Formats: sequence, structure tokens, C-alpha cells
Amino acid sequence: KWDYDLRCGEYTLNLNEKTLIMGILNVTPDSFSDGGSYNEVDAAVRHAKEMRDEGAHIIDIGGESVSVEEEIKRVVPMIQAVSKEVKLPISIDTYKAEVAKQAIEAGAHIINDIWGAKAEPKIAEVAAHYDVPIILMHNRDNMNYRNLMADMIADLYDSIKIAKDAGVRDENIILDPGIGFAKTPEQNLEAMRNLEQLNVLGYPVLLGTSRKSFIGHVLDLPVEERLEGTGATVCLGIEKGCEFVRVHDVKEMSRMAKMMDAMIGK
Amino acid sequence: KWDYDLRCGEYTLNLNEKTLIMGILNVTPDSFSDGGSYNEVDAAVRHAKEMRDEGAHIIDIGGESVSVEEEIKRVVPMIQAVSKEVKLPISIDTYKAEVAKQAIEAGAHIINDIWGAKAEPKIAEVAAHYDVPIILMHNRDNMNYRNLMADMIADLYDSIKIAKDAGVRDENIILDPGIGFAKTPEQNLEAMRNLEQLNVLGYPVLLGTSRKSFIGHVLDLPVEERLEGTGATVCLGIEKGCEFVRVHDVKEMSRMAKMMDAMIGK
Ligand SMILES: Nc1nc2ncc(COP(=O)(O)O)nc2c(=O)[nH]1
Ligand SMILES: Nc1nc2ncc(COP(=O)(O)O)nc2c(=O)[nH]1
Repeated sequence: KWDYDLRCGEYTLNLNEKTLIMGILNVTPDSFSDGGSYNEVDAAVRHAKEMRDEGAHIIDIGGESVSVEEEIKRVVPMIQAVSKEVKLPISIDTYKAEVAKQAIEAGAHIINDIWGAKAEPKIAEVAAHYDVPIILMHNRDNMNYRNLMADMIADLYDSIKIAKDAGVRDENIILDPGIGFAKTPEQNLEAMRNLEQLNVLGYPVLLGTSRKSFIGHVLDLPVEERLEGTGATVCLGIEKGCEFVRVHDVKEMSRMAKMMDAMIGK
Repeated sequence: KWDYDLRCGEYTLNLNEKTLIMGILNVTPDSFSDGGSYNEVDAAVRHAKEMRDEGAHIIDIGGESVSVEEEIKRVVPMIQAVSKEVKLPISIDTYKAEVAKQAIEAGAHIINDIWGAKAEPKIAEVAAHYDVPIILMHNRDNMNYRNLMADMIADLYDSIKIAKDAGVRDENIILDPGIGFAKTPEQNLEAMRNLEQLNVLGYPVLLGTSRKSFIGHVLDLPVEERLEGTGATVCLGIEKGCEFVRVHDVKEMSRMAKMMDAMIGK
């Protein structure tokens, strides 16, 4: 059903047997340091440890939510520690070219770019050079669509043409609808409801909805009260064919994914 | 989209605006009494109270999991108390004709028959007489299918012809795939995966998967560790068009339902 595996250095991720879980590494910095101090790096390692024990297949590590050089000095020790101590592929959640490059150098395995190569096109180049999967998220500086889904597909397509023109092999491309970016609450709902359309593009799809505003908007609930909303988006996502979910609650979300997988026959 | 409402005496349930939540009333009897003693009836009222506060639209009350007359003496006080104190329609989960009749008399609003009129055909008759919705679950005394879904649809059809021949109006008929009855673990999965087929029959569908074996079978987890599995089945159910879910965890399941509803545009 997917004629290839996701190549990630020492680890390989099958795309057919299960929905793969990307665990969001929570990266609480030291108000007292700029580097890789014991507390932040240790909390980070503990948290990746726990997400590994809970069912996570990938650990996702982000720098900013803010100069370039800071982002590295912050993010790089996190990667060296987690990669050394947790045997799962790490993805680096940055859009900056220099950041991606350091992170890979430091041991990151996948690039994760919330601007799908548009904020910093050199990033495709890095991806190309190190031969790593890169995630291209849908994003843009405006909410003005003539047709959300057709535009979303258009915009994503633009990211692929950037990735490809830079040397990126089809098999290293992953797409993501960027739910929660550049979309109104109702537009997010509509992307959800049409997610399967992304499949015509022929690439694996990652969905990132964990705890976002639009769940709050529907359910009327704070971020920490959004587990069941997230759950629904994960389920609907998997039914609609997505291959990855990006999630805070690895334990719960792993179980829902596993049950969906058995239902839909994945 | 449904050209009618569910008529239930003093209450009316719209079938278009949301997935309706049926809360499973947990009915822990007194090892010391046969009637309507303070503890069992009071725990029951408290539990229906809490499920009402959590988002339940219907309260479902069951007698046995066991003579006929016992079932009544047990179930009837439960209905009088809950109906008097909780303003939600109550359904009576029995297949026995005499039981259904007492329950309605006592104040039950919907019949809920895990043998869809086949164990006790007079039950359709009762339903007909009091003009109440009756749920017809798929069931049978064997697991031998030539084609699960086609047979399931066949068997269900047999229940409708019994309900109809007894006077039951189309608008009072609800169907249910009976996941967890007369099916192997893998067969349950396959019913799940083909639930939408039930819609060709033209009746509203209730799904009852809460905490059942097959979730345990997939996830490898005790009944009390089955919330996320249940969740997935609820989501997949709602996406596949079902109008009701029958669930233990009313709070969590209400939220998932609400989020699904907003996604699928219900
Ligand atoms: N690939 C991908 N990356 C992302 N990074 C950050 C956030 C938003 O930040 P948060 O998860 O920390 O709220 N969402 C995404 C997403 O949806 N997809
Ligand atoms: N309509 C309907 N009624 C039911 N009654 C009992 C049980 C199984 O008992 P439990 O819910 O107490 O485990 N399942 C159903 C069902 O799936 N649908």
C-alpha cells in the first residue's frame, strides 16, 4: 500500500502497519541559562523517555514557540541528549535552514517545517544534502481562500516544487494540512472534514491538531481540558488516511490510534 | 436530513443536530433485597443524575446481565425514581415482553431489545401499543456467516418485518449492529469497518461498543482500561453515520461526539 519505508538513518519507519505517533517534546528552558543546563536537558530526556514508553515512534523537538544562534544553543543539547538516550528517530521542528542543519548534525533525523520551505527555501537544500525526510506543513500569511481545500493543495504543491528543485526525493517528502495555521476556526473544521483530499498528492500525511484552539473553540475548553477533542481529530484523521499524528498525550493517543488501525484494517 | 424527530412522550430527540448519547445506567442490586430498596435505587438516581450533568440525552436501564417477575420488581422502582427525578427519556433494556410493558407503565420511554423482537415477538406488540421507539439489535445464536454484513442486514431486516407486522411505525424503529453479540473479535472489527452499510436500510442507527471484549482483544486491556478504545469506536461510528452511541463514560464520550459532530458537519 506504500511501496517504500521511511528511511531515517539507524531507524526505519514502516508506513503500512500502523499510524505512527509523533510525540511533542515539551522543551521548558532555563530562565537562567542559554545553553544545555542540567534541568532543561534532564526534563527533556525524562519526557522523551516517558513518551517512548507510552507508544511514541518519533520524538519532535522545537526551539521557539528568539534569534537564530539562540535557537541552536538551546535545541542542539536537547538533540544530543535525547538521541543518545532514547532510541527513536528525532525530528527537528524549525523552519530555519541553519537550525535544521545543526540539529541534523547534532543527531536529528527528520526536518519538520511549519512553512514547508517557503520561509527559508535553503532548508529544502539541507534536507536534500543529508537525505532526510522533511515535513512540509501548509501555511501562509493570510486567511483569504477562494476554495480552502483547493488552495491548501495548491499551496502544498508549491512546497513540493521547492523541495524537489532542491534535490529532495519523493520518498523523503511528508505533507501536513497545518490545522491551526492561517485558518479560521471554521476553516480548520473544514480542512479536517476534507483531509482525505490531501491523498491525491501521493505523499504521506502528518496531522497535528493536539490541543489546538479550534478544539477549544468547539468544546469551549482550556488547553489542558482538550484530550477528548484531540482524540476525535486523531480518529477522524486516521480514518481519512493520514500516516502520522503529532500529539502531546502519547499514551491516550497511541491507544486510539491502535484501535482505529484495527478497525480500518491498517 | 432526517425528516422527523424521535417522539418520546414528554421529550423529543432531534436526530439532525447531534449524535445523541445514551448513558448506561449501572444497576447494582442489593444482595439483601428483591425490590426497590434505598441503596440500589439511590445509587441509580445519583448515577443518572451524574450522567445527565455530563451530557447524556437518554438513560438506559437494564435488569439482568434471573426470572421474569424478579426482573420487574428490580427494574420498575429504578424507572419510577429516575424518571421522577431526572428529566431525560429512559429506555428499558430488556427483550421480554412483560418486562418492557411494566417498564413503560413505570415510565420508560424507549424499548431496547438485544434480540430485536426475535426472542419475544410479543415485544414489538407492546411497542406498537404504547407508540414508543424500539431499538432492534442485531443478534443470533451462532457465528456462522457467509457474508457478515449482508447477513447482519438480512437478520436486522427480519426484526423490522416483525416490528412492522405488529404495528410499529417506521419512525419508531431504531437499529443497532449489535457489536459484541454473536460475533468473533475479528467480526466485530469488520462490522465496525462496514457500519455505514447499515444506513441503506433507512433507519437511525445506535452503536453500543462501550468497554466490550473486542476493544480488550485489540488493545490488550482490562474493561476499566478501555476508555480510548471505546473512544475510537465512537468516533468511527459517528463518522459512519450512526445517530446514537451507548456508552459508560458519558463525560468523555460526549466531548468526542461533540467534536466529531463539528468536524463531520452534523
Ligand atoms: N508538522 C507540524 N508541526 C507543528 N509545529 C507546531 C505546531 C503548533 O504548536 P504546538 O503543537 O506546540 O501547539 N503545530 C504543528 C503541526 O500541526 N504540524
Ligand atoms: N442496544 C444495545 N443494548 C445493549 N445492551 C447490552 C449490551 C452489553 O452489555 P454492557 O453494555 O452492559 O456490557 N450491549 C448493548 C448494545 O450494544 N446495544
